[PDB]
Amino acid sequence: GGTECKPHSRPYMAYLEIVTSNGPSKFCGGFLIRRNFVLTAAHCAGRSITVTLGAHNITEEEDTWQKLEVIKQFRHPKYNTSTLHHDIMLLKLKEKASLTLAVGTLPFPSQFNFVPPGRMCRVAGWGRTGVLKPGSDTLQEVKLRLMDPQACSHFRDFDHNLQLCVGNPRKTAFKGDSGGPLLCAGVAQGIVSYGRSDAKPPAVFTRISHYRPWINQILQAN
Ligand SMILES: *[C@@H]1O[C@H](CO)[C@@H](O[C@@H]2O[C@H](CO)[C@@H](O)[C@H](O)[C@H]2NC(C)=O)[C@H](O)[C@H]1NC(C)=O
Ligand SMILES: *[C@@H]1O[C@H](CO)[C@@H](O)[C@H](O)[C@H]1NC(C)=O
Repeated sequence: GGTECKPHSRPYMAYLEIVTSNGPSKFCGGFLIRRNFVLTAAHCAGRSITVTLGAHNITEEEDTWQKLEVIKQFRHPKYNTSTLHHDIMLLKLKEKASLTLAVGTLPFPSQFNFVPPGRMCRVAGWGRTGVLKPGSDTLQEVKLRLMDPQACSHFRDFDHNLQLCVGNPRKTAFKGDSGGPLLCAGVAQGIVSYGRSDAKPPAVFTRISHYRPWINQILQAN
């Protein structure tokens, strides 16, 4: 439970460098769903963003990298900084990524369903989430269980319809980066949103199914 990925085995993964209004840079994860669109968390928003596709060791620049500018951040309009509901955001890139072995998309399957508690999912990332110092600088993956929503009852506004409750406290800190995808059976079903300051599971993930209409609304107009 904390495993290094073979380099480039998750070629849709995106590493985000976010310029904040005040100057400094912060970082999140995300995933390439179209050649010019990256999906991530609303809490990753800032003045402007740049994505790095094709990475494995994020502190070691290599030739598989493709750095692309984000021209526009589409933060979900009902995003709430207190409840953290609707913590999702699309990033339109200046140009389409070039498809390579190391860089590919993860398009959503046409048909989907509400995903219930019980199944095991996986999340890969570089640990860029919360207030705790990562962790590692290479892409790693962990397996996490979808829990009954009651397991997240301690999170004030948690809503089963909107959010996934993720990770068994009695069986599992790593949950990937803010904005990173939670994959169940090869399909992205959630986005890393938040957890306790101390990172003890479970954590809360955006339930992607709920936002598929909005995702398509953005893609359709852009
Ligand atoms: C990620 O890449 C960086 C940069 O290459 C690695 O950090 C170096 O490790 C080498 C081993 O050859 C040392 O000689 C250097 O002193 C280290 N420099 C830096 C920048 O810290 C890092 O080990 C890589 N992480 C991996 C492979 O997990
Ligand atoms: C959501 O944030 C809004 C700002 O639009 C705030 O007024 C409200 O208290 C938050 N939601 C609630 C009621 O917890």
